[PDB]
Amino acid sequence: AAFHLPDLVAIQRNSFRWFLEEGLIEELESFSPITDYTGKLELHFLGKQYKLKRPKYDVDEAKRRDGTYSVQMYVPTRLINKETGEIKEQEVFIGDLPLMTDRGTFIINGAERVIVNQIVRSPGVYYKSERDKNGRLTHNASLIPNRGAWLKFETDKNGLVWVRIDKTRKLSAQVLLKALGLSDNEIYDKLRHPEYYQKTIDKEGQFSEDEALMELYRKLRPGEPPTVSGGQQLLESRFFDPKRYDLGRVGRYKLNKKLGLNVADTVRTLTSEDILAAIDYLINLELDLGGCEVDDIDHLGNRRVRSVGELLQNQVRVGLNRLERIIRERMTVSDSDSLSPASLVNPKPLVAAIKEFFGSSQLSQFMDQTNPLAELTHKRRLSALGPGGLTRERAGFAVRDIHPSHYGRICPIETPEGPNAGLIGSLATHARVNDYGFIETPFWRVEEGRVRKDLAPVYMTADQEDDLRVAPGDVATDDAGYILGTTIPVRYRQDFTTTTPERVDYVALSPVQIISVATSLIPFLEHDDANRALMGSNMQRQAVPLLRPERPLVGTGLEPQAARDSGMVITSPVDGTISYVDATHIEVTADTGEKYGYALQKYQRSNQDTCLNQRPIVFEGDRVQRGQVIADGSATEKGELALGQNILVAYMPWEGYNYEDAILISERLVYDDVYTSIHIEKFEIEARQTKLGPEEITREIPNVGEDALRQLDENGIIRVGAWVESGDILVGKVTPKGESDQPPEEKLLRAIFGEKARDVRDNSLRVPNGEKGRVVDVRLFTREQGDELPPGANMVVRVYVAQKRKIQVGDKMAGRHGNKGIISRILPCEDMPYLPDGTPLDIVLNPLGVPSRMNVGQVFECMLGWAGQLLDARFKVTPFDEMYGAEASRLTVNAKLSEAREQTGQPWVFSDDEPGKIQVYDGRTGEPFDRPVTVGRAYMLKLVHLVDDKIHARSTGPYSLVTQQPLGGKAQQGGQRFGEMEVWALEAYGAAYILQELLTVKSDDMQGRNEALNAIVKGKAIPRPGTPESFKVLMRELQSLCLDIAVYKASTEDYEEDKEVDLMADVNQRRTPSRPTYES
Amino acid sequence: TADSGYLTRRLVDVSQDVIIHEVDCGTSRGLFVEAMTDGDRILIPISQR
Amino acid sequence: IPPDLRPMVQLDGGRFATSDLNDLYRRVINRNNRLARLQEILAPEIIVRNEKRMLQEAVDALIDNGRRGRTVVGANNRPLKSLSDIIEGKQGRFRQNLLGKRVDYSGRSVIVVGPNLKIHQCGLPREMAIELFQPFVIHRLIKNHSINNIKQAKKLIQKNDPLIWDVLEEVIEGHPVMLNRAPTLHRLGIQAFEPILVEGRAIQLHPLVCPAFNADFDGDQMAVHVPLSIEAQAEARMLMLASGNILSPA
Amino acid sequence: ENVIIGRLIPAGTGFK
Amino acid sequence: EQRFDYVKIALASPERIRQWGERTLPNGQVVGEVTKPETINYRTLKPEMDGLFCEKIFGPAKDWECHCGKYKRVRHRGIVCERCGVEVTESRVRRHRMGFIKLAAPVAHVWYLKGIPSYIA
DNA sequence: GGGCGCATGCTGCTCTAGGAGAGGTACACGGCGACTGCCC
DNA sequence: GGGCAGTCGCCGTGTACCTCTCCTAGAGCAGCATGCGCCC
RNA sequence: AAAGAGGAGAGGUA
Ligand SMILES: Nc1ccn([C@@H]2O[C@H](COP(=O)(O)OP(=O)(O)OP(=O)(O)O)[C@@H](O)[C@H]2O)c(=O)n1
Ligand SMILES: [Mg+2]
Ligand SMILES: [Zn+2]
Repeated sequence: AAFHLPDLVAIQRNSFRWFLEEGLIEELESFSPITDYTGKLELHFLGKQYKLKRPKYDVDEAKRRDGTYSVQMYVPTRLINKETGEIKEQEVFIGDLPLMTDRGTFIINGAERVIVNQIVRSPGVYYKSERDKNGRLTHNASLIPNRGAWLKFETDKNGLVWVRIDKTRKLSAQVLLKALGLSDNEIYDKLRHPEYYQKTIDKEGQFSEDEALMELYRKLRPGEPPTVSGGQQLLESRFFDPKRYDLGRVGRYKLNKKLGLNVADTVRTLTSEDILAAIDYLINLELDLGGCEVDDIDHLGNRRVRSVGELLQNQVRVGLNRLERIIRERMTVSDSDSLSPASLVNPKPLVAAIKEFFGSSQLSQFMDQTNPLAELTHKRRLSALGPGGLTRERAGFAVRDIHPSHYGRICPIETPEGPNAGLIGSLATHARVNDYGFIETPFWRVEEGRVRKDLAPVYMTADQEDDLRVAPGDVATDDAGYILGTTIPVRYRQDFTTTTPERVDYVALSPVQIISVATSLIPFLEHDDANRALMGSNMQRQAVPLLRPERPLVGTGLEPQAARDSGMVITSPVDGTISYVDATHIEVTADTGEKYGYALQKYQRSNQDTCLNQRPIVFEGDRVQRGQVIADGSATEKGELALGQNILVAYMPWEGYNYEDAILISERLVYDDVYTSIHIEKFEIEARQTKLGPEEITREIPNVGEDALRQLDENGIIRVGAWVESGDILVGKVTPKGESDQPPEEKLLRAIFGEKARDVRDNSLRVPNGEKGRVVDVRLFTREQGDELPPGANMVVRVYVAQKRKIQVGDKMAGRHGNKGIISRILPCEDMPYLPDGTPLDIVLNPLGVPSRMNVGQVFECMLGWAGQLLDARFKVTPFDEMYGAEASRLTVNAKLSEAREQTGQPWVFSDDEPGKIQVYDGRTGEPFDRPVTVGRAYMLKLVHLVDDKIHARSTGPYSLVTQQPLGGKAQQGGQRFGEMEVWALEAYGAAYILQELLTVKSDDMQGRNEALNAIVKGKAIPRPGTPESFKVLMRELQSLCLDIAVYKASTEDYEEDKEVDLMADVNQRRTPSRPTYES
Repeated sequence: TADSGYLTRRLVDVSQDVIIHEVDCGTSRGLFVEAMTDGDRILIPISQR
Repeated sequence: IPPDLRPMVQLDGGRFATSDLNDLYRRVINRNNRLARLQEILAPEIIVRNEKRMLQEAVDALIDNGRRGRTVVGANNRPLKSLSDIIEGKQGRFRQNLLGKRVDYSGRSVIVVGPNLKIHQCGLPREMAIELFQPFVIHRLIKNHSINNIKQAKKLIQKNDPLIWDVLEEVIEGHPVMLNRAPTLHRLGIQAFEPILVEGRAIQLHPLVCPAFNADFDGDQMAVHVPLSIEAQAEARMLMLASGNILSPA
Repeated sequence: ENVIIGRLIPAGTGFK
Repeated sequence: EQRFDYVKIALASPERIRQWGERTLPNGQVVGEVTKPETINYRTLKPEMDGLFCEKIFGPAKDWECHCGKYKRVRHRGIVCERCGVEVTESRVRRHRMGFIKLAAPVAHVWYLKGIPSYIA
């Protein structure tokens, strides 16, 4: 009974299942007969068999060694001759296909990747009307296929019908109708207003088949000599060849639905009846029949969703088309016998196409794996960009707006806040996609005024419900039966109206049917602003998993499903007992007697260097049931999502530490290990083979002390369990290199005498600056071990380092209601305000920011959490709760607080004059504050923006090759850019020497840099600058364009002419090295 | 936000060479200044201008 | 053009990097050589005109790609970069390398609120300060507390001896620093302060200067610059010090 | 123009 | 005082273009014309002899070392090795020196043919 | 059975080229200057 | 002759910073290591 | 003595 929310990851699984079941078989059957140019020897593919091979590596092994999770495809073949007999048949290997993980992702080159869904136009026919600057209403029609060339029809201001093929000039429709082989009698039988076409016939003249073909050739191919057979060939290759034109099932279905035809579903090419019906519809629309309508292109009934299987089919098509030409060329060129089918197939283009699609495409994306919510959200995204979609620069403005047809199908809140805002969306919670590519939503039917809540809800599409009166999900019923009230709001013909409770047709299932998963986890959301809801949804996906997570006291009811539908919770499948529990293994024995075993992940790494860990919940000998949780992941409590913690909060100002959205916290949050997280990083090294000689991984590192080799072992690899700081040696690598930078006399004398020594260089692997932690895993891969190393390499080493991080000053914290801040101070617990119980507070927030940001749901949440903690109740509330009353939330909170006060027996926990306020004392002096303040329990999170990954400084480093300016980037010791706005500010101030020193000495004056550095070191004055390098580069670039540009010196006296100055010459006899150095 | 940036770049480019170079030019020409009103209400007084 | 402005680059292990000017120059040279060879052996004068046309098109593509006819396309369907594309637009030479630059002796970090400060003071973390003031510290280590040479001072700094902090505490006394926030809409977006060393990894800012910068303490970051010469220090002290900006220029 | 070639701007302290 | 006073731009004649990228040697020969679409050798990473990266036209690729590896050191102040023609100096000269190509047939500059005003027309 | 000779798939060196579309098309929006039609 | 009016093509569209991946081209020709057949 | 070369996509923060 009732309604159960279905799986949230059904799109990807359904798409891949459809691909495997039908797409490959249908695709392999569209090119099976391959012929040579002249005669016999046809090649055939039996595509229905298509066997698959078991993968060689599992998911964990593939991720360990940076591999790919894939299978191999084998398809039987056959080569006949029919002239001398001797049929041949064997099995052909066509390539390898990546496999889908049961979580719905792909493993490519050791990385998790996702494929997003695309929103595109639907194939079919569309009509439009437009007005000129002088009136003169005009009509157009456009026919769009799944793949091929479009068709266009237009009406003129005089009453003439024109045809525009692809991108050619206008054409009379008579030539196109006659070239198809239609007489005037059959043309007049399909037009309902034949006197309208007479004008076109008269003003454009009559044509025969051959004359029409000649005219078609003339206009389509200007310059070439016309020919009847030629024009016939263009027509056939344009609109009738089933290799360059495709309608699709959806296209044929839409054409039949719109134009009212009954053509069979197996025809996927244009016919004459379709063109005649389109012209008839255009004519009838012009003459205002009243039963013909124009089309809206933003309507969700005219748009389609494309998923992974449909996108893979096209790449398979391109690869097979590329392979077929090679097959034919090899079949014709060779003139020998024993041409085996296995020797006629070159599976290079297919493999290349599949690899390019899965590795370097726009819709294949690096998956977001900060926490389970982000991973779940990434899989349900809809994108309007990509091949066949739109472009950021060429996108208009109607595509970034909200349409009335989006309700219940696309969330109107979750969207990016950057340059691509309004172009990427999220699927709604209750939405689903049918077998044509359109989105449906469910409703309940009503009869005479009673909601039938036990009658198998009806799924409807955007165009099906345009002619019915549909009510929202907040309509209140007496006993789940009759609709109360006398004026019910409804939607009719894409308009909000009101009607009596007897003309209603359907009702939505839930009040939260309009939003997405992330937005559905915010309680008391109807008391906030929409922008703050968007910010809260965005910030909920940036939380870090904690050491010991906690589920919220005040929830919404969707946490268990969100935790379950992402794939880290293990549940008992039978009704038995527990036989064996261990930190890495759980066994379940049922009542019958069979056993089930599970292994658990332990301290693994995610895409964003977070932690994935599983722990048991049950004990030995416990009695379990079906569906009970026995283990959980890193960011989940016992079956529920848990991202933050519940802490004590008061709303009042401190001594300036809450000034502008800053946060003051206590020291208990540090030494009690609250908000402490674990991070894991990976380092890699390889041993190549240079032309001079192979490099070696060894321990004998030239010119290094003994204290730098304590932790290495035999080979020269760090030991597991060691503590490393910056500069430590992880893997010792030495390169045999013969650099020539010394006088050859000593080298030749040593070579002749002998005494072979170390002529090598040291470039070993060291940990970067600002890193420390424990070594937890070392993996070594070599040859002679069945390992697939990159070409030109002999050994690969991987090291894993783990770290624990606590909260500190400069870290970002946030809640679920759009409130964010930065920690500015940590206080000892004897200095914080305390309660009449004597308990110090945990965090102090400024009230000034509550009414300015217009997010007052946090006060409701805190006041409910206070009572929840005092009662041990853990309430759950559904949004839009005012349909049962007028002050539902306030009354609920007040009742809970009064009940808690009565139960605990402490009269100070609730007050009647100030319902939400308590008295608070000062921990420094012991004096109470003037007025009571607001105290509660808040659910807070810690984000991934930590100050440890943001501090950077530079004095001198690398420079660019061309412009000789400092490099840019944190990862390569880069400098900060001084843009033109800062130059404007410095010019407005009047400081000229600062600007001049910034522009020349500190950026690219190759000689002045060293002079300045050495003058500073020696304590003398800084000499005057010269000319920057970029000006000389610009002068050379301008001269390369054959322009005579030069600098001149004015003539002081006499008739002597001005003299050209050589800028690229040395003035002073001093050295100019590439980088500043300390001389002596 | 691109429109305002384009406008301010054009404004900066049109008048980047106006610099005080002279002390006095000896001119009797000038402009007339009064208050900014809308009907009988003063939006901007004459003392501020 | 000189060869050092179009470098070849020796990454890729065994292959080489791609530069677009070299391809156009090679095409021009190839067409010229073919035309000369054809002209030498007295070819029929219907094949020579073809080579002349292709040479003209190649030179046109080298000068300005896509100005007249079709555009030359590299490996993927991506047009090449000609000589006129280097000096043309927002990413050209003029607006990227001449009117703005990257600089040395600069830093960047997150900002927190510091009360109990003076309006002309700021708080600088020690990790940033030890890097931004290196030559002055080296000079003071050589002059006072006679060490020996530069190498010993660098070893002392790297080893993190406690003396370098005592030296740095008095190197920075009296030396102004410049602070900037990313959108600089007017001249009050850059200002000069006097630094004091603090423990942590965030910069402390006086609450009374926030509205001029338009900054709040919920995620913003700031950039720090250090003057070098005596004239620059005098200008920073007497023209841009944050305690002398009382009224608005507008 | 003095910015592009790297000279003292004719305004402020670089007036003369 | 100042090194220069003003900048001037004008049209370029073929004589000036030839003068930009032509230098003589104490042998009687002239260098500066590129006649091969070759950059560097694949086996040993050294430039070719008459291509786009030649050392006789643009300069040495290593400081105070000629191409044939027979003259070295700094005591020479601008002598030229008489086996390959490479001058012995620093490699910074590779940032200034220019070359030129002589065309078999004349061609038209596209800036003066396709413009908002057409000067040839 | 076994060593040797030949066919053959695999793969790295080389060079050369470099043209012209195949079709990835139909796909933003405003301001200003330079040709061309069809009439008075 | 004298145009108006219409159409087509080129120019332009804020600032700083952080992380992840893939690619420097592609086909012909010859060297080589392997598999398989052959004669004793 | 040595040490990073550019380019193209995708996603974020003020
Ligand atoms: N496209 C953008 C977005 C943001 N900003 C800068 O970032 C600021 C945004 O500040 P933010 O903290 O996001 O919001 P506020 O308006 O300050 O509001 P509040 O802090 O109260 O949320 C802008 O004022 C501006 O300085 C910008 O320059 N360009
Ligand atoms: Mg803010
Ligand atoms: Zn030599």
